[PDB]
Amino acid sequence: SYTSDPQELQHIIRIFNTNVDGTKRIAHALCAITGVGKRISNAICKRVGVDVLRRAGDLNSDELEKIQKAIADPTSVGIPTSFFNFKRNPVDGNDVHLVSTRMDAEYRMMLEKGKKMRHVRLCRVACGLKVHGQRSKSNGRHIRAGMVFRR
Amino acid sequence: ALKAASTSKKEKKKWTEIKKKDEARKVFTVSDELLQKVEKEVKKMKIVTIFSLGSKMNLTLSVSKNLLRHCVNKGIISLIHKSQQTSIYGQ
Amino acid sequence: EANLQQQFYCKVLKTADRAGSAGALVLVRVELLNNGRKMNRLIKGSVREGDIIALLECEREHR
Amino acid sequence: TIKSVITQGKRKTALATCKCSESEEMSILVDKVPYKILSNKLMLSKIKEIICVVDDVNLKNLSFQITTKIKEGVVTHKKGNGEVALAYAVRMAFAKAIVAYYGTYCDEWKKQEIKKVLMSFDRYCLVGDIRKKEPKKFGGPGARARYQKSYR
Amino acid sequence: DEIYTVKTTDFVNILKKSLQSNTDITLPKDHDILKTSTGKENCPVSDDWYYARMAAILNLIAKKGNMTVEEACVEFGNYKNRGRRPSMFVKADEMFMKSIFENLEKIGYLKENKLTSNAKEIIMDVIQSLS
Amino acid sequence: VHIDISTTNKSAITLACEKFEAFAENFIESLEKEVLPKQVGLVPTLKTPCGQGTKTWAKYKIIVHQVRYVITSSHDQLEKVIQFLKNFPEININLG
Amino acid sequence: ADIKLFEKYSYDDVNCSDESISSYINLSRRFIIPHEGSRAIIKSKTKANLSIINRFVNSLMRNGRNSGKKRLANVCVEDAFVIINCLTKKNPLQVLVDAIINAGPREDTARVGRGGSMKRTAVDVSPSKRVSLAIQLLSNGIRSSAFKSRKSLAECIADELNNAAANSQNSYAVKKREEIERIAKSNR
RNA sequence: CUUUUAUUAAUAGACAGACACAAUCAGUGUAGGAAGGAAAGGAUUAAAACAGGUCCGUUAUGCCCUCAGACAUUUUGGGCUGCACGCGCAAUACAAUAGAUAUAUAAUCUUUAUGGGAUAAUAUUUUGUAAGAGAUAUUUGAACUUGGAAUUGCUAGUAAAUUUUA
Ligand SMILES: [Mg+2]
Ligand SMILES: [Mg+2]
Ligand SMILES: [Mg+2]
Ligand SMILES: [Mg+2]
Ligand SMILES: [Mg+2]
Repeated sequence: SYTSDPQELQHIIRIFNTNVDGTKRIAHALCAITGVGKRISNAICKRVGVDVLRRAGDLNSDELEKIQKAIADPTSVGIPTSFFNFKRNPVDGNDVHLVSTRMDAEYRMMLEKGKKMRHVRLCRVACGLKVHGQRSKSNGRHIRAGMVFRR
Repeated sequence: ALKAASTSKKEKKKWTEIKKKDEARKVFTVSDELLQKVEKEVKKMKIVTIFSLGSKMNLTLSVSKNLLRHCVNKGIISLIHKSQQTSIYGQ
Repeated sequence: EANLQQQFYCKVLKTADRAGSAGALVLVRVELLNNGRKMNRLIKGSVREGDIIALLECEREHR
Repeated sequence: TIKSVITQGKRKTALATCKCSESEEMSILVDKVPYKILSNKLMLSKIKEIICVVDDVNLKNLSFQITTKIKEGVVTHKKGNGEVALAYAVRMAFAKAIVAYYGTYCDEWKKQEIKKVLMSFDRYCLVGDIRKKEPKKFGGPGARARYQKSYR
Repeated sequence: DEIYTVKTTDFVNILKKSLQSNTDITLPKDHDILKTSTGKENCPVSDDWYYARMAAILNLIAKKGNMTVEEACVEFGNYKNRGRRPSMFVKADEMFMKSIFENLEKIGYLKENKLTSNAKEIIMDVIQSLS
Repeated sequence: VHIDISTTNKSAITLACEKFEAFAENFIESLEKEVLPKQVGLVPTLKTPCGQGTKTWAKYKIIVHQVRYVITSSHDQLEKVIQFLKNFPEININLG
Repeated sequence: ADIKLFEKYSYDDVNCSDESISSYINLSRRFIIPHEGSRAIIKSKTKANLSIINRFVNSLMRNGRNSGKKRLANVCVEDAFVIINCLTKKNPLQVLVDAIINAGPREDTARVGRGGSMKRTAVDVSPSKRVSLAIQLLSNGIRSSAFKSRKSLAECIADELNNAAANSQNSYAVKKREEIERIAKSNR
């Protein structure tokens, strides 16, 4: 009879140990996870072939397994390498995109090696000074200027 | 010795009430009974728009667009005015 | 439509002078269209000669 | 011969140059576009004003072709730049060619007849305007706007 | 030059289907997921834009004398925000219109700077198709 | 033979005209008169040699008048007039 | 063939029921799209010859982020009047003139004095001041009811003019006129 | 001196001219006109005063101080920009009168934090003897839901908003 709207949905989904949830589109609901932004969320779903205008509550579990492999292995599905965060990274040398649990663990590990080398651009990031060419006369008084994450 | 006025930086802080409590959710899915109740009521109603039916049947406006589009695919009501701002469904 | 019965109809004659806290009110001479009379009263807005002013109470006076 | 008059009407920076010519069908062309399919409806509505105040019987069999222009000095990559200003220019110049044709190759007693109607409708349909942008003076950002001062 | 006699949105809506069905054009490798220029924010919402833009560019060369590659980028520019400071004007991407300019010379609708007679009898069907 | 007049004041370019128009047009050959619109230089400058008082600006200017003749003639018919009609303050660069 | 409102309504068949207000109530200027281009009508001491529809859209482009837009005003007034026409089966211009009359305040007070001893006096209102005060009231309740709500600008215009003309007291400008007519009465 | 109407492009055109409002000098209203009341906007600019600013613009200058690793001049690095904190002038914002996309009303989406862009990482790259300097791809995404006492500017194409050369 009527098929432009699904019969029933779901609310909360568990993917990569974050609670992506809601009656949102697959482009907007996948923007909850860090490491995945609004450009790359639309870029991955066109390769898997699932339509963007589909609410994530109604979805088949076989479609979920392609999603788990694509974000984990982004060079297999056919993404060009320009979308990655670590393009030619110093620790390895090959292109890889970061997902939350390895993402934070790689970032703080980069911060520790600058403490032993006393890299003056790097150690100001830890206490919270502005590393770029800003003038600190009459701006940013009570605030801190390190690396910032939500929650 | 005319006037001596001093102010503090403690006065410039704002006072606000904490938060307003959250509201219950609207429905986002179509039921079989929701299919029937929209078609009988729209045939009575003369000028129909998007906000009007969601304010009745508690529906979000994203699912109410297709309910108006499905009704005009039948010969019940017709879109009588359209601009970039607002479309008007009438008879 | 019930707000229309309260009006009384009256015609201004001429302007006398301006008087107010900052000179925003004017004094006028006005006669009633129902019966022959002569009233003096202050009005807020700017008027010219020959206007017809709507008023609620017709019995109050100035000075 | 083919009788033709050409009249100009202009605004702040806009220019309009119509041309009347005699054809059996009543037609109005704005950049070789029929006027009934114009997108800028304000430009369409002002021509729709003059088509109704004088009768279409009097404007029976004439052709008008209209070119537009904007003077140099400024360059604008934005859309919606010269919408209103060109519409008042073509409203002015088109009304000029109507009384122009009735004065040269038609009876003169009919010329002042429709002239009185539009002049009672609007005196400024046939004459240009004076108002422009006032130049900026130093010490402020605008013409009359002065910079905000503070003493404490 | 009777393209003025019809609208612009209806001339594109019919001609873009046959521009798909010709199947004589090459396309860039990732034209599905990219921005049209650096001034734009996101990728276009339409599933097809490489054909509809080719219908749009055929309006301009028909109404005008000659259309180069640099004149195409200026008509499709954008006004993007650079931050707290006010906006600035950018132009379109020169690489995407290059393949668009190459495909129509690979087909034969246009030559060196003008149009061919072959594309002219295609458009003359279209104007009488709408009316 | 494009020949031009470039001056600094209006009064000098006027008296050179009716002397040249009678001598060149009425006697030998035809010509064309052509006057160009003026070109203005603008140097907005601040007045005081300090930054103390109320800041005022001044605009200086310099104007150039241009009148050009376009003549096609025989060889010595124009060149006799250069030696004859040389006026005192004005420049007249002649391009044969 | 005569000039119509939007080629759908007519400048005729409307009439002002109030006698005092009818002089500055203008109907002579006819516009398919309400737009003005005369220097002579603008630069004038008198405000009698001004179109009411021209005065109504000028109360739309109000805030500083929204100033300078007449195209966005002309669209939302068109989608407004079509809903008023079908719902009421009236001329939509007829409910307009009943909206100005009912929401127009009748008399107001004046405060002369200072301090805890302040004299209050009740005076009357000129018809030129009654019109200008009435238009400013109506646009305010529109901008309040449509600021942070899913009602479009076209929707909130329609039920505002229908409730104010019908004296149904659930509108905005009728409630604000209720207290100011009460204040001038008790101060007398 | 600039803008506006006309036409031989350097010349006309406006005078409160006309009528009315009881005198002279005026002021206001209607009519004809491109322009009606200093046509609109600028520039020039009395006597006289200030212990106002300027010896860090001057091969303008009096007195004083300094005399060859000079209180001269040249070369290489570092500064004028630093960070607990008070103040003035400004640019984006707190969103459906909106955002993305586009054929710019083809069509579609977001129906409340997809508004907002600070801070920061990786990678390509421009100028320069020399980058914590400008530009590009992807990610991270703060405060902020209209602001206490108080106070600045503005009467017509003015305020306000969006663009544009040197
Ligand atoms: Mg001193
Ligand atoms: Mg030394
Ligand atoms: Mg020295
Ligand atoms: Mg600025
Ligand atoms: Mg955004």
